[PDB]
Amino acid sequence: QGKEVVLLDFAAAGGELGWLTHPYGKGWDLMQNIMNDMPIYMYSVCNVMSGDQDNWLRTNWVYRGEAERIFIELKFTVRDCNSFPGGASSCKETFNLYYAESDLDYGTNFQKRLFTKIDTIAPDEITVSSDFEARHVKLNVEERSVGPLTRKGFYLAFQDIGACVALLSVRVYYKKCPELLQGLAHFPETIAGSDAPSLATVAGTCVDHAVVPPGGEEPRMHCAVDGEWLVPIGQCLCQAGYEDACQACSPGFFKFEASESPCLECPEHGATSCECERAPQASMPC
Amino acid sequence: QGKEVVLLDFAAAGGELGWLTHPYGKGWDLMQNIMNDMPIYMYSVCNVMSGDQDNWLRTNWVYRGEAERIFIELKFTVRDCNSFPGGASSCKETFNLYYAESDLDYGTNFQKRLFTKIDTIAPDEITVSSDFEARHVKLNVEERSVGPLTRKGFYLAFQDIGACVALLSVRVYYKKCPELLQGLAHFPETIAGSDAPSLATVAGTCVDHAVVPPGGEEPRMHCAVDGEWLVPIGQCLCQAGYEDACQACSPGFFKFEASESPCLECPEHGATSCECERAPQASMPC
Amino acid sequence: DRHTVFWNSSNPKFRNEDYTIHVQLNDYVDIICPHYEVADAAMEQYILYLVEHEEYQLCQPQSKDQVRWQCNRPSAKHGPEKLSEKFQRFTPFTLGKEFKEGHSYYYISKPIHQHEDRCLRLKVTVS
Amino acid sequence: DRHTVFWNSSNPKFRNEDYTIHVQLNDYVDIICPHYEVADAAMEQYILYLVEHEEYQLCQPQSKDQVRWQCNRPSAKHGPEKLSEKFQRFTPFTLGKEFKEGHSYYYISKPIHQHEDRCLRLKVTVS
Repeated sequence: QGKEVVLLDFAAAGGELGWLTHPYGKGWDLMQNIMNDMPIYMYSVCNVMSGDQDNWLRTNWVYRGEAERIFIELKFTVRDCNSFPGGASSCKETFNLYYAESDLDYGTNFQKRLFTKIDTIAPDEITVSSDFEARHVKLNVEERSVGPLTRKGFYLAFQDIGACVALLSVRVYYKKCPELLQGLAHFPETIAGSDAPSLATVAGTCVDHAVVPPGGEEPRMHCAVDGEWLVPIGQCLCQAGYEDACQACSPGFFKFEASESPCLECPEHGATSCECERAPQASMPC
Repeated sequence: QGKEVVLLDFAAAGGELGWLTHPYGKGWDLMQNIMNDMPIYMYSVCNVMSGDQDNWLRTNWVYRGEAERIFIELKFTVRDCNSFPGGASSCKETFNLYYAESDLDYGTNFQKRLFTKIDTIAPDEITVSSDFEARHVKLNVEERSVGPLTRKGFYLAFQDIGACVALLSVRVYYKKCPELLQGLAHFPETIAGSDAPSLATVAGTCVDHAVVPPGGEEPRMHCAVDGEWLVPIGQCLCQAGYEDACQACSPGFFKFEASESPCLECPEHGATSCECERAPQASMPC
Repeated sequence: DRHTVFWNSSNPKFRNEDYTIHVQLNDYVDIICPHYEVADAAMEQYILYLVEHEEYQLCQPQSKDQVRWQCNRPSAKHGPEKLSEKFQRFTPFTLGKEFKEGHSYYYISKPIHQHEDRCLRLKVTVS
Repeated sequence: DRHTVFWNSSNPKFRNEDYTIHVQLNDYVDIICPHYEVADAAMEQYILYLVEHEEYQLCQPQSKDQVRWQCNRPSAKHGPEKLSEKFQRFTPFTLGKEFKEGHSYYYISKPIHQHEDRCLRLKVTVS
């Protein structure tokens, strides 16, 4: 992979980050447990025996910036409906992941009708009754992704339909191919595209005192969706008199043309060549 | 004045913008009346006979951007405590304007302890009992300002202590001196400073085919807190052979040196001068 | 608390021309405009008027100074256009209305582009 | 609804070593840590422990696996550090606790840097 640019990170906010819940108050709730001797927070809902549940947890408005494809990393726990010894009829073991784009933050004015369903998130590890006494945390990881994003920003939403969920992390990020120095050329930081096969062709600019040889391919790189720089084409070589950077040859050493080869010694009489102030044809033993 | 850059505008949001209220639900409320045959919204509070009132209306998180001094334009109405024929003991005729800077949006996690008091806003026109039947709207205008701002963004807050207030507009903006073309020089858009006397000295870059004469003062402008460009110093003049832009002289016309003067005709034989291919001393009649 | 009112001809509560809602002080009346996602001409649009008993009975307004809200956005992206009236005893805004205890208030409609087949109206009574 | 508990030696409710709060299901207990704006050493800081009656009576914890929250931010910018415990019948998180009806739950303190003059403890009983 390449470089990730983090737009949202719930677990990094230290509880200080507050997400709207709809209907107001009811539904999801912020919890404060201790994990690995560290204070942690989480959003929980467990209205398994009530019915007609439609509990929305909406993250705050996220400035998209230059991001084309966002990556959504969720860390949550889900409890089995048979773990309730009482019996939950209106019970579910899933929640739906939504998103919405907007150029304005609506703050408290939340409208479900504006949210598009990303997926039905299901636990890979379901919390059974024996897990509580065993103090075993079954922490589920689900990565989803949305692209292309175009508006000024977005919201992520977690709509619950009557399940027992505990959401410990929500980390949204986009990828970039980093500022590279390769083949004596500079390639700028490039935003990774949205479409999975796509490769953006990035032109290179030769480093200080380096040149693209005549005939030789111009330095170019390809930026991948994951932020990787793939398939190098062309390169730069140190110009006449120069030999990871291009530095002038040491005295009594020279370089006639731009090439991979270093600066050779001066037999027998800077620098592009060594003067004799005889030879008919300026890199030959004069 | 200069150019204003609007960061928040409540009346432009068409009701779509929702501001947090604390305690949740209670306090301020969004209203929908019609004014000048136009649909309008407003935030109102009128808990004049309850007591122990501490009702916060907090705007959403506002990205500061490059802003150093923000300007806050409030349009509100306030009702007199003697307008209640019942008699309100815990009544007030003011509200307090607060602000808070943060690098993160806390969303629902509102903490009063983080807000700094800008001012005690009082009506200049107080709503008396006879005004309702008269359908007279006493719309109060109060401009306040805060600077210098430094964090990623801020919130504005309206804390009510038991008054009868209707807030129709909240418009936050910062000023800039616009991109200028003056004295054949280009001056970039400059953010106005925070300190009232301050004047940022802005260097000019001569327009296409214009030069700063030798000895002559280099083009400079001063940017004022209101966004005005004040006190012009220096200028650019059209270079040799050129005469609002610098254009070459028409054939048979010339310009020897850079000056205010235009291109003069060519008696008797481009252009910097006219060839004779006799004269001893190239702008004289050769 | 709040009372939902879907203002449209398809609401059977309007068919006997005597739709009446009973409210208590500090409560909201949510008048939900027609909303679609249908022929652009067939989309119902109304002018809501807060009026007096005379305007209610005759189902006709006396002046523009009675217009409450416009149901002019039937295919609105966000959701249905609504008019949320707090039945508050006191208002800081003069063009708005104060709702006294033991009184009746009346709302009347007028189609924006369509034809008036029946009279669409509502009576709100404060307890 | 919620029950505010200011966990500090200056609270007279702790002085008889029998501070008891009575709760109903789905309610919150807000334990407010000490907060200042005073000598940096004199600032009370505690380790809150959710424990059993034996640990309550002896006022001593048996293991770190009982530590509930830390009152380690006494001069916190935002405001007082709190621990908001929902007295919920069911939890989706195993390391957290389920609160049954008709049961008693116990909270105990330990000064982080200061000396233990008296025993600071609270009993929460579910109705």
